[PDB]
Amino acid sequence: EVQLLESGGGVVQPGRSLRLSCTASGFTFNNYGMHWVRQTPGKGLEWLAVIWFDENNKYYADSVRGRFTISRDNSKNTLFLQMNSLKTEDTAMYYCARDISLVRDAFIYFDFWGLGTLVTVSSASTKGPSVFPLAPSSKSTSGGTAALGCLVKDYFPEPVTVSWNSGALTSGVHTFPAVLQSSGLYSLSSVVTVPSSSLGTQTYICNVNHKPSNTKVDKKVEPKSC
Amino acid sequence: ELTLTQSPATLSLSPGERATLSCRASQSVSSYLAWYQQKPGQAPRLLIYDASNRATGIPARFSGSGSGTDFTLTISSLEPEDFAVYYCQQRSNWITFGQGTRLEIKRTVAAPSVFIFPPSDEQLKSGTASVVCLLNNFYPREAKVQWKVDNALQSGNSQESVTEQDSKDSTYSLSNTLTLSKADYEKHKVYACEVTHQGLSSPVTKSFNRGEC
Amino acid sequence: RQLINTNGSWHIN
Ligand SMILES: [K+]
Ligand code: NA
Repeated sequence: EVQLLESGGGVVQPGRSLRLSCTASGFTFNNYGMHWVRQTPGKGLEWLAVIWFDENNKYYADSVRGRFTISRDNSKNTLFLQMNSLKTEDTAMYYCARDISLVRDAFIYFDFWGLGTLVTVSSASTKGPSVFPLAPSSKSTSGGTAALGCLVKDYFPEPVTVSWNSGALTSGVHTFPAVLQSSGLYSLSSVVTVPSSSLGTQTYICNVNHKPSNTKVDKKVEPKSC
Repeated sequence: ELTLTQSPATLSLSPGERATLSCRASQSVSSYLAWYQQKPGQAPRLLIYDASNRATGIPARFSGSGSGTDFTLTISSLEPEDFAVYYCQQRSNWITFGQGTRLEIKRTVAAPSVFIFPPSDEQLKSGTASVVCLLNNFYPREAKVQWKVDNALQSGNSQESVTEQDSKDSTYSLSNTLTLSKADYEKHKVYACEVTHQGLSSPVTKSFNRGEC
Repeated sequence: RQLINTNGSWHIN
């Protein structure tokens, strides 16, 4: 089967360089042109570079020309993207993609994509989250349902994992996508809705694990008298 | 500089139905247009190239047409897997992509349940204050949250995050967080989050006073 | 073969 395997993602400081790799299997790599394309939720998909059959035959988007270099090692079936002078704006998911490569006369279309490597360009230091309760109240219950949660604030880098009652409570849990704050740190909330009657008699604990910092927290969330 | 514009931004359909998607170019790209599907947390998948050609193994239920500046993808007999984002791409001049069309599952309107959370004593003790407004299990996806501090409409001090459409009930949930410094927070008395949504006849406001709940 | 880009336009030789 056709396969494109990308290097694992991580953090790199502004100004520094980073080389991504993508290794092909299950087809004759030498017979295909290859591309790098990146994606952000804010700016969408952006093509970056192409390398054709001959390893010296390359093109680049105006945005990265002279900063990025694409290359290929056919003996190792590997495609590289060398990124230099990185800026925070280069933070993105980076995909390698195979060109359709003249099969059925077509070219400059991406017929197979890797899963992507997430590159975070940031000067932030590794930091564990502060966890704060989002307390429920009998005042705030809507139609017999109460909401409670934990705010997981000021951590770096992504990701954090949140569970409730060690994984025992899954129904009605929503853990929101993280947002990057002006500080360069991330924040998210995890919430759960429960029957308003269970507030006094049921214990609710949010378990936050931040593996990039190897950090763990168990936080009991209790009702307030409002 | 060649721009591709996709429409509709969002399409709400049910499995078994037909979706019609459009891509318009700022100037002619001849037939140099492709369509991709991207399922959440996965790699894009090439559907159509040269405006109307199906990629190897792509079912005929994906059908592309058009030329010049006007293009269409139709997807017949929608499958559960098809609810995803679709992008167009041109290769007439360099390579650019449209901004995507989102295909989601239609269901009946459900108004959000709205909850407001004052900052904890612990957080305030740390020097900042986050006020969290939660809108739970609503449909459709469009919802608006307006913060008011002592009744004054707010701008620029909040961040919003929405879940993916829920597998179980096809609803969405949303968190909107107002972040203030501790002193700034302590300078105002009434905090309120005002919610508008299709399922609500008039806006819903949840509020609290500083130091209370 | 060879991929040619001429002011944005793609060609094959
Ligand atoms: K170039
Ligand atoms: Na970052």
